[PDB]
Amino acid sequence: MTDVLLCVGNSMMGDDGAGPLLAEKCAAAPKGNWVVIDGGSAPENDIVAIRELRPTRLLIVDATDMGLNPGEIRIIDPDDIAEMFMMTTHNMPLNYLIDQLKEDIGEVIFLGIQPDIVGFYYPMTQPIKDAVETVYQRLEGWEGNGGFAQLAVEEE
Repeated sequence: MTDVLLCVGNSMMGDDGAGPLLAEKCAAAPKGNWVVIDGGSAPENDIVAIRELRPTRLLIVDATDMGLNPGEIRIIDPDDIAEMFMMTTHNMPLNYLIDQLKEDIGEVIFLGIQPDIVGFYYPMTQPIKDAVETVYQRLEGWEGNGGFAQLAVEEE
């Protein structure tokens, strides 16, 4: 029926602007019929907007500290977002937002990107720009997870 893309981040808080740069690119040139939405570093406001659409699926995108190399990309899941977002020692455990939507949306998905620079009045660094570009290009053939690896403490 409907499939939404919830960008999250702040465009001048460093690499944190991951969602905002993706949202700009998708707004300029759509992909995969995603109903792009930009939470604008206050994504809880947009839960109501998402709920009006009762989406079949949702994908959410922001930077996430993963202890990886800058600009590395991973799929994440609400069971693990709860720890991995506060790996920053301060970010809200964004699974709280997913829990307001996963109860009615058919699938809720997250993609994180390893930052290197975070703080107000900083641009995004080149490797995270390249990561956001890679996600943006994937979105027209992403299918379900874009073939991106799933963050799992990189062990088995």
